Amino acid sequence: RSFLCRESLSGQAAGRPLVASVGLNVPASVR
Amino acid sequence: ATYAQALQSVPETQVSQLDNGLRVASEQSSQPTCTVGVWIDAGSRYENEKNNGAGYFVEHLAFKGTKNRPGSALEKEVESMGAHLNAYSTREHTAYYIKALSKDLPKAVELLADIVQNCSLEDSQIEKERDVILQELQENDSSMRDVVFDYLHATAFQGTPLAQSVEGPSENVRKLSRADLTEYVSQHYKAPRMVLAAAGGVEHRQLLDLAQKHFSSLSGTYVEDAVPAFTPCRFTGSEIRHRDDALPLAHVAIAVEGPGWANPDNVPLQVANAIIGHYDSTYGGGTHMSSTLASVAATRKLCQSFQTFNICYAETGLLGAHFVCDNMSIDDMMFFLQGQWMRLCTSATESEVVRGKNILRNALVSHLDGTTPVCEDIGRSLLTYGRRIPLAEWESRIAEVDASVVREVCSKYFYDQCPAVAGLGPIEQLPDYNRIRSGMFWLRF
Amino acid sequence: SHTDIRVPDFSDYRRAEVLDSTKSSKESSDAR
Amino acid sequence: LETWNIGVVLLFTVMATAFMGYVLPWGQMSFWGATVITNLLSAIPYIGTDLVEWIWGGFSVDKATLTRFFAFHFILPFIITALAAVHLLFLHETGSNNPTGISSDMDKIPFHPYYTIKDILGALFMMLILLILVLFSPDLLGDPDNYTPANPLNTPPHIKPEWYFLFAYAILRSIPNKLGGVLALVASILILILMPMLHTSKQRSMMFRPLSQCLFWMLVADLITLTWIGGQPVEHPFIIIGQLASILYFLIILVLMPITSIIENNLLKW
Amino acid sequence: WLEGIRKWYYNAAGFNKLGLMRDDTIYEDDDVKEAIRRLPENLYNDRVFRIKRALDLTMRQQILPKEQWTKYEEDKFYLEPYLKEVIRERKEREEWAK
Amino acid sequence: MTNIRKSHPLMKIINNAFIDLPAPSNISSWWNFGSLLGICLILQILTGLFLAMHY
Amino acid sequence: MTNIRKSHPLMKIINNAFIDLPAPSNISSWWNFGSLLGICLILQILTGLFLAMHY
Amino acid sequence: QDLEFTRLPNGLVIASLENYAPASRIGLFIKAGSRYEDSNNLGTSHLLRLASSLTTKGASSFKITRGIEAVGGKLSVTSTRESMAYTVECLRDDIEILMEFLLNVTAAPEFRRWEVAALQSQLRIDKAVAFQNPQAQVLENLHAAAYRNALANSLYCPDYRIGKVTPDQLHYYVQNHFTSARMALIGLGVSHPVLKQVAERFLNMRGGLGLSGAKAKYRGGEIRDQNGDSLVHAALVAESAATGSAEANAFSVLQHVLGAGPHVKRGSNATSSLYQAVAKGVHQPFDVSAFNASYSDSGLFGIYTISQAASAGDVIKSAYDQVKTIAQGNLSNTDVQAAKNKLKAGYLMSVESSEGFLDEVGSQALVAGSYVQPSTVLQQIDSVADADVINAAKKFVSGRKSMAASGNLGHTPFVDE
Amino acid sequence: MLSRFLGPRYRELARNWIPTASMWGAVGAVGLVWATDWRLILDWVPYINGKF
Ligand code: HEM
Ligand code: HEM
Ligand code: HEM
Repeated sequence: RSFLCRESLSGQAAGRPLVASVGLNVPASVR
Repeated sequence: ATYAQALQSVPETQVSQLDNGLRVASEQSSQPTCTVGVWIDAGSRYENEKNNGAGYFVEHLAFKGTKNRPGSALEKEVESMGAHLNAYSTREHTAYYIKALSKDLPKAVELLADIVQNCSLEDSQIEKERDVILQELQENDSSMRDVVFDYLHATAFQGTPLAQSVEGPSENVRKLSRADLTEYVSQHYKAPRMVLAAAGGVEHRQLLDLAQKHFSSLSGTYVEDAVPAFTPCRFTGSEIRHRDDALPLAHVAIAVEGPGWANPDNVPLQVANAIIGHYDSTYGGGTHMSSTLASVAATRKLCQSFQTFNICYAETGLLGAHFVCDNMSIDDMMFFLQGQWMRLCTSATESEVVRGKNILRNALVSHLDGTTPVCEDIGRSLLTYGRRIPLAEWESRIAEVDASVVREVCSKYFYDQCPAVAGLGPIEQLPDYNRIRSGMFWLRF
Repeated sequence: SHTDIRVPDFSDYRRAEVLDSTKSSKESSDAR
Repeated sequence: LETWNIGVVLLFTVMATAFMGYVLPWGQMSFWGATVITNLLSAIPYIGTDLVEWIWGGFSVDKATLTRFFAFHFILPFIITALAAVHLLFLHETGSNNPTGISSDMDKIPFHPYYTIKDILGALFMMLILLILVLFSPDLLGDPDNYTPANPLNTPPHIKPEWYFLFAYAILRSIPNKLGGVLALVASILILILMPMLHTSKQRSMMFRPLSQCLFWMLVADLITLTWIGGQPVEHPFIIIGQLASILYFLIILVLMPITSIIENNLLKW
Repeated sequence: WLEGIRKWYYNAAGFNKLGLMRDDTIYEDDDVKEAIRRLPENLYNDRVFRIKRALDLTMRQQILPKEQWTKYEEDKFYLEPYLKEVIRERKEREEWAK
Repeated sequence: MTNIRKSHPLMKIINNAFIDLPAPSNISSWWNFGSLLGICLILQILTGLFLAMHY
Repeated sequence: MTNIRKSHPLMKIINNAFIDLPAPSNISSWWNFGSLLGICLILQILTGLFLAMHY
Repeated sequence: QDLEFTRLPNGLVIASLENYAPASRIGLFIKAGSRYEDSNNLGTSHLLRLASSLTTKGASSFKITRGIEAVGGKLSVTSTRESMAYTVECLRDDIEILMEFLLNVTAAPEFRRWEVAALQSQLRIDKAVAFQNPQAQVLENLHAAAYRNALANSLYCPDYRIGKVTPDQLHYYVQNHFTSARMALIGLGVSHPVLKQVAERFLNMRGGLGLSGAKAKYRGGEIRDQNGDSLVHAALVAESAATGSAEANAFSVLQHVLGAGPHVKRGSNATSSLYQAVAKGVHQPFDVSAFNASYSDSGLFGIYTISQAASAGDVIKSAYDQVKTIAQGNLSNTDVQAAKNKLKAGYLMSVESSEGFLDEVGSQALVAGSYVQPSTVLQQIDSVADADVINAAKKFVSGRKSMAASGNLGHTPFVDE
Repeated sequence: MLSRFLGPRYRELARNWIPTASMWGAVGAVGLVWATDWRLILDWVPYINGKF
């Protein structure tokens, strides 16, 4: 998504180390 | 402790109702946290073409300022106790929920009372908020799944309030003054059409007395006489194609009329939907998934991601699928996806029906994990069904579903019904509407 | 801008029964 | 499978076209073979008699049937050509099979510089044989009685069809039950349809299957025996020899070959 | 005894004369094709070369000298495990579809 | 700029049919009969015509 | 697994020539005659053959 | 109705809780991940994470997929830089079948050559999908520019190893890092005895502590890449403490004093000192948040910033100056109380979901080896004083830095300034 | 072949398609009687038998 606003951009920063996850019937996720 | 034993041990959903009409509903557990929110029956459905977009604007300005808390002070109270305050507005419901500890319940309910009631709606903040929504409109334009679903709603319920998008056209948002919003608040944020929900370390008696001492000022009247009624929405099987060859991937959503929140036919159809399944390019199941469409897509690398949906409104819904695939796959899935539906309309084995029942049970029991999903479930169920459906009842209705029931309900909703196709991107290969409608019926059956 | 995409009125070509806010698309589907 | 089935269709069409063509010159053999062959359709239950009167265009092979067969013999070869084109299409979708029976995708050569000249040589040899036949002994494969004007009031001493049909005609003569005779006549060709199903050997060809090789040559000798039997009249010992040959043909195709292949795989650890 | 009959049959089959191994002569159905794809590279290369040499010999209607004939004892069984596994997987799929 | 052999439609069909079609190397003489059929067919279509012209 | 209409060899030709052929959406009735001629051809091939059986 | 924490002689810790929930989740947390990847087997962990459905010893891929789907259960392999967490969820009446499936997948794989060759493309697909979020690239380059080795290794297979991860590498990784001592079996919705039976039945084959990885060294470098994105994603960190120490809790409290993550949707982060400090300054769309990463042996603490390309130099500067103010003793006790309340809520709220509780128990078992109830965690958080936060800020400011950036870096400053 | 197609769910599919296949066969029978003008059957249908 394109972000061009403070409110939408809020929360897109990271404060915890990156954590990937893949499944068998669930799409890939990251945090 | 078997599955059945656990189901009849889930806490109940004690429901009360103050004199003004505000329904208080809680669900005690042992967690030290809680999730308390107010589920109003506002939404884009209750909006005329002149003021479409009022609900989004009101949701935007809800947390900005109040009469009691002038502004950022409200945010300070919310953050000081560690609560996360959120709000989601849809085409039918609009809700505010605070995620906070059990000890902060008296304060959280007060905060929700202030927002839903004594909202400032300052003109300066309205002007500031006007641009933000406009930017968010372009952001949503970048969100291709969302624009495809809005195309679905626009082309399916054309000429009805449901076709209106939640955010509103980027012309109404540029003229929505304070006067329009105030009528929205005073005409939709009423006590009878409100559910004060909470879940977690919440005591139903505590929630009731907090509601009595805070939300008592809520009014149930409708000013002079104006009572916004429920307008039934027609479903006009149509198609819309916004072909933009620059877009890397093509999104196509096709849905037929599904039932409303009533009409228990949802339970069979969901099972049928679970039989179709869902796929994404990053699954890992590969050419082994039980779902025939998923296995074919993985084998031939057809699509990037297809998902089946059962969007459901008060009297009608959009039941169908939405898939994202390259330019030279759109027709092929139209062959397989339709080819899947008719199979369930003509020959649904008991084995796959059992599989769908298990998938549905897993989905229901997993979706109700955590205080926030439970609070959302309570608030949504009290508005849609009028009562929270206990999981045991869900289990019984799922158990009554078998192969014959799925076949009958699919043939009643899928077979020979005009669809509501909506496509975006390089959708040249998308079959013509006549081809899709022809694919909606089988010449063998 | 996608919110500004409104389907043009088809009341000129629409077929008798399906011409109102009333549902008219489930009960009259069989007739048409 | 597709090319084989299309080939069976082509075989049926070619046989019908040749039958009509042989009817055309209106000799004694022509007229009487046409009557004998068409009268088989009277054995078909219910509709059968009507069918004959339909094809005869009347009550016997007569003026109507001659022109009808002329038109059909004219049209059919173009249908054969269309089917041959479809056949080549189907074969090209997979590619030819080598004698060894194994996929030869690694040792493939262009068709033009090699197989065009190979086919030119083959055509030269076939032209040699055909021109020898036409120029030196034209009435070698025919029957002299075909050089007599067709007289419906008298039959030739023998009623035999063309040689390339005798193998099946003998089968017709094997079963006294006329309907059974017609059914066996049709099955004698339709067996090729079932042939792909009966394949039980792990290997594809017969290059490395000596037992199946002896079986195949038994089949070829059996077909030759049926062809010889067809010419001779219905007398001792041709009757019993014909029954033995007809039984052995289906026994070899349906039973002996699959069982031989089953023993065959077992003889090679698979 | 039986193994003598089997050796006689291996001699009379003729694929030893072409340098072919037993598994090179098998018909390539879907299961066999997938098994061949599953083969390790070093086995696959030898399989392809042996097949190509055999096709060459049959094109020129010749056989290898008697010394370079695949002996019955030396006839390894490379494709057998992979084909067995493929057949097992297909049988599992069919049983689940049952 | 291209071969009209492999770009012209009819010529492309002919090329893929019997010019550049990949054929097995070890095809024995028994396969020639395939064409020996077609040639016969052509001959049969030819002479029969000149027969139907006086029959 | 795949649609026979677009995977079968003969059906592929039929599909690409009569079923999924992209034709202009504004061709007037004058473009119908290409069909009629073909149909007429069939009829001429048909009736004439039935004329050949008694001529 | 409580949490038992048995430990086996092998080293396996079986933790089980019977909440009598309709569903049940069983998670096997293995102390294996990117940090245990040498310079030759990079990307092996990513493939192992993707190889959660390959043909195992006693269960083929088709059987695994069909059996998990018929019950409708889910099988995820959530992984970090220091631990890989297999997890299976389904109805409590069917948990045994997928327990067998999970145990076959984690303790007896085959890694057939053809299946791994097939998964090689999924490696690239997953890497691209995960990298579509800019935070992934910057967070990866952050570790690459901060740690010399160990934690520097990426969760995603490097581009040059896509198509080269041999099955032998996978077998070595399994029978070197999946030993009983470095694993933990956690169960929610299941009883302890059955968990013990399946443990001592399947996981007992592999024993010992396994091949131990090396320590992490702080290189303190920069990895700056230009990728055309208008938004600049900068991240400036410094060597914080390691989890399980009072300094770790001090750094965690400092994160919330600085401000991390919004609390009011479409809000302004009034209490967040970073957001307020940067707001005085750039009047453009942006975001700044404290960033805390706690690992076994080391850890990072710093600032993550999304900003416009031109204004980035200000946002990195101004926000940094804010931390300087905290280092010089400008932290009122009220902000300390607010941060402690936010931290306590955040911890208690991440154990809300059953999956969240399962992950918390798995992490506690793997790192420490003993369960700690939330009350003790809150007590430890309250034990943090202002001087500890003020330091923590001194340690962040007066230490070697590590910067990772992205986007148009025309105006983004370097770590030297 | 027949080993694979002999299954519980396979007979169940056969049962599902029994009505459609059977009355497709009825369609074929009626069409055959009509096109052929099978007088043996058409002599019993009330209105149509008046044609003969
Ligand atoms: C009208 C007569 C026929 C013509 C013109 C014809 C044409 C051809 C041609 C030219 C070939 C390629 C050359 C070859 O492999 O022989 C061929 C291959 C083939 N034909 Fe025919 N054919 C005819 C009849 C038949 C018949 C009756 C059958 C069997 C039912 C048949 C089955 C095959 C098969 C199986 C192949 C492939 C051979 C292989 O791959 O080794 N054909 N056909
Ligand atoms: C499929 C290829 C064909 C075959 C196998 C075939 C076979 C025959 C046979 C066996 C005869 C009888 C020969 C005899 O009198 O002893 C014949 C005659 C005849 N055929 Fe054909 N024919 C074929 C194609 C054609 C075609 C295409 C035509 C028309 C152009 C045609 C026209 C005739 C005519 C007019 C006669 C009568 C002349 C005569 O019998 O000598 N034939 N054909
Ligand atoms: C290209 C398509 C055709 C055209 C334009 C055409 C044209 C004609 C015409 C104008 C006549 C004269 C009819 C009369 O004066 O009564 C005729 C007669 C005849 N045509 Fe054709 N014809 C065609 C195709 C065929 C075909 C394919 C056959 C053979 C199957 C055929 C067989 C005959 C016969 C036997 C006659 C003589 C009987 C009669 O005069 O009606 N025609 N044709």
